[PDB]
Amino acid sequence: DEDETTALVCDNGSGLVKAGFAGDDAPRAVFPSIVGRPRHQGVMVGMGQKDSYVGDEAQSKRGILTLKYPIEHGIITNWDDMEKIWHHTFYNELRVAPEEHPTLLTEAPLNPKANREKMTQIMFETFNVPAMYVAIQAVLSLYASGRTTGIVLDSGDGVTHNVPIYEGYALPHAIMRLDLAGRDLTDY
Amino acid sequence: MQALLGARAKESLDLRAHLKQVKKEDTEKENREVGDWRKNIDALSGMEGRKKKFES
Repeated sequence: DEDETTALVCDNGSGLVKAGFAGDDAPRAVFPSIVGRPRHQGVMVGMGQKDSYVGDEAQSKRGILTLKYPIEHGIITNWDDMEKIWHHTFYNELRVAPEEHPTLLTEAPLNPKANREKMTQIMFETFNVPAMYVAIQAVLSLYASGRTTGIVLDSGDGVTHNVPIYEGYALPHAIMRLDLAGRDLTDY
Repeated sequence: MQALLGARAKESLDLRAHLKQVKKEDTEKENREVGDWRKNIDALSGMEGRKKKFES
């Protein structure tokens, strides 16, 4: 539904997925990083009912669903559910088919390599995106905040990476990764 | 008895005041590098609104 072949941006956290197009100041829509599945035996015939629900569908029908998060502490392990979320996100609600738009994804610098590799593989092989770029949260946070220099303490849902940047340069020896995040605060 | 020591004093004062003079010459012909600058500031007086760019 867009009138320009701008890049797409999709911030796939362990909590929620914020997505929209590049050049804007906000995601156009926010979806949970969830694929839901029924935990009950169907009783009635001709009720429709999906084998799995995606994003906002998973929360909307959650009364009888178990809701799973494909991403654990920032890393995707269930790529199949990620593909479902992305297809819904890009084609049904954001109305941007990746085939016609380059796509940028986000991740902690110490997020295990499989995350950036699998996300890149899926956008190129199941979505046919013309181009890809996996960006680092510390970089992204300083740009959003109007800084080139500072400490990015991302107290997000998954893992906190705590990464210092000076004059645009990483200072990797000073990174303190902490296994504490919003999901644990909720559990407490 | 009064002329010789006078001439010697003239020569000594000449050499000393003349090294003083050649260095004071450099001091006076150029007094610009010993100056300073205003160093103005913009200071962004607009704490009533924000900017257009995506980063802002």
